[PDB]
Amino acid sequence: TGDLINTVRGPIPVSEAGFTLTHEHICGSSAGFLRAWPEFFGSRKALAEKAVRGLRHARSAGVQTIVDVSTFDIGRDVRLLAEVSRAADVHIVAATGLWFDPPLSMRMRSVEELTQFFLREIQHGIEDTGIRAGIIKVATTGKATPFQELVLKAAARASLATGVPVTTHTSASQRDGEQQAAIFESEGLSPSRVCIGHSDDTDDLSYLTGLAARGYLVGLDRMPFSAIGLEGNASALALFGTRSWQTRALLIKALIDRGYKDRILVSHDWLFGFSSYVTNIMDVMDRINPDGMAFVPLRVIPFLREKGVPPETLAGVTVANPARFLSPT
Amino acid sequence: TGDLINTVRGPIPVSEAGFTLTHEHICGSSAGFLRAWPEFFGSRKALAEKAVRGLRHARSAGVQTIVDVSTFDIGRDVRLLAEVSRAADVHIVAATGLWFDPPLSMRMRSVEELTQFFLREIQHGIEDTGIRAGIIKVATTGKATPFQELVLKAAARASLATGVPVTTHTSASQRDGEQQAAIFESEGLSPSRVCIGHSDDTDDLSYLTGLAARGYLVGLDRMPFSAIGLEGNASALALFGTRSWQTRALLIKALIDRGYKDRILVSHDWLFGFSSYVTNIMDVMDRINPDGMAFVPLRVIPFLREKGVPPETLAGVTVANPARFLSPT
Ligand SMILES: CCOP(=O)(OCC)Oc1ccc(OC)cc1
Ligand SMILES: CCOP(=O)(OCC)Oc1ccc(OC)cc1
Ligand SMILES: [Co+2]
Ligand SMILES: [Co+2]
Ligand SMILES: [Co+2]
Ligand SMILES: [Co+2]
Repeated sequence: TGDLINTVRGPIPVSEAGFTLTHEHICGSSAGFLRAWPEFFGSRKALAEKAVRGLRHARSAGVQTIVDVSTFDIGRDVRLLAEVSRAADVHIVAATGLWFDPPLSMRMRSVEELTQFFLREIQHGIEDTGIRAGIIKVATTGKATPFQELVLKAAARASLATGVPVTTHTSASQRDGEQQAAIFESEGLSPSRVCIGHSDDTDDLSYLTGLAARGYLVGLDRMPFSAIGLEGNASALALFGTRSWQTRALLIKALIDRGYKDRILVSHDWLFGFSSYVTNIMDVMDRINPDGMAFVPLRVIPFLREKGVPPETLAGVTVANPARFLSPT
Repeated sequence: TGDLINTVRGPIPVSEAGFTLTHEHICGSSAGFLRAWPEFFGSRKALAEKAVRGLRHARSAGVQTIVDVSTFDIGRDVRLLAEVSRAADVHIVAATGLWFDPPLSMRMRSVEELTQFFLREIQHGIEDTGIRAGIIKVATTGKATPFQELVLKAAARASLATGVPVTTHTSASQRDGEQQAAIFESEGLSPSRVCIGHSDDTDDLSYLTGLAARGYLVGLDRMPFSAIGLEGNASALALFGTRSWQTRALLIKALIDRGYKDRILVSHDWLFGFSSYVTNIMDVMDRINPDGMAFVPLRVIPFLREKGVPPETLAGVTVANPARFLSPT
């Protein structure tokens, strides 16, 4: 069942979401960029084909649904998402909200104006497509800027009006989740509607269990990110960090071992094009992780099983938690 | 004729440009914004109708051509420009380049990459439309940021490869034109291919004649901008300044009186929608200047005539200078 989630191909039953990656991208870009300069990615056709191959690989590994958390300012192209979703037979949930690169036409807006924008994308549809967002993505990088405070409040308001969940980018090492939580709660948003993302970028379990104890979903969503072996590459070092995937994966077990199995969401933060960072970062990433969005089911899940995590628990994390999170509530 | 300029409706003879406003906008926005949130402007249809009425008014006052200097990051919508150009029977020259709000997908690019982007828009067409840019717009606001240095170099390179002119946003009070000139000349660009814009935002004739003596076009392009009478409106004060239109217009006469009649370009920097600033700034502007893009021919040109500027000189400034500037050279 009955409960429904909006995808780029229309409504689906919550129970058909199945194994769901909750923080992913088809393409990390900027508003209007794919339209104005598709050759940056070879071509739009090349980008789409690459995404379809990647999604088919994830599907073969058991992934049924991804949540593409690309906002307006990540250059979300909902037609692209629909095309690749259809071709790969993988459900894609699209996002509204704002990441940390909003243009002036967004930065000048009030909380009321931002709320109306997020509601448009959830309730009416994105652009002129009728495709509705199933999640609201927001971001801080350290202490929230004044504008980011408005974005988080607008996200809370839009979530409260629609039941659609909120998911966040954090600077995990700066413990952004604490302020994000304070702002969301100041708007009366339930922690169960919120995922504090990039939380596997830190090993601070005091911070992570603090959030989980409050009922937040903890997004351990950068599983394959490691610059181990690439320390000479400064841009890769800065973005990927120096912790292994096994170290990140251990956080899943750490939270389960501390009673928080129902508070965990697991993902890759992968993409098939990436224009908002250094040129050729996509080639570096594809070398680090050729499995792409199949990495979680192929490497992380078996690692956890071998460490003694029961299959029912792993099913709970990868199927039940996303279903509960995405189901408008 | 023989010489041709690209417009949003295709090629036109340079000699048909006629009375040309060289720094104008249909809509001041952000990449992807009109597509994602047209209701911000009432609707796309309302925006277009308003622009057509405004352009018809300018046309009735003798304006034949405007140069819409909206870049990618000003949210240039070339289909919108074509629609309103066709309906109003006013030629519109579109722009490539970058203003001061580029997203990360632009900010991360090298001079070589930016050059390729500007050349795409000039030589191939904007997005998938085949509409070609006839000018390159760039911006500093004080000393150039490192990225802005690259943008100015890329603009110079694209201009050199295509003959298409470069036009700039400055913070005039900070005399940005001097550094902009230094950067352009460092790339071997001819000053005659360059307009240093917003130059009527200052009365520093040492600065202005310094540029004109070097062969730069001096863009006196904010003619109707004044917050006189609106001093209680902080956002209007900051954007419009406290100098009268007559004070701005006097700069046209000052430069003519100093032998620089052939170095002057005159415009309004007007628009019919404006999302990159405070909400309702468009209503404030329409109250200050209901004549819109007819203000120059209706008010400025007669003011100059009454101050003794001969009609042939005024024709030279409003017709001959833009023709020479826009003609690829
Ligand atoms: C790689 C993961 O990034 P994210 O999920 O982006 C996809 C939308 O949240 C970058 C980080 C820093 C940058 O430089 C300022 C640019 C992009
Ligand atoms: C009004 C004239 O602006 P411009 O021609 O813009 C149209 C593209 O070159 C604004 C100035 C400051 C702002 O705040 C940071 C926003 C817009
Ligand atoms: Co992020
Ligand atoms: Co992400
Ligand atoms: Co400007
Ligand atoms: Co302008």
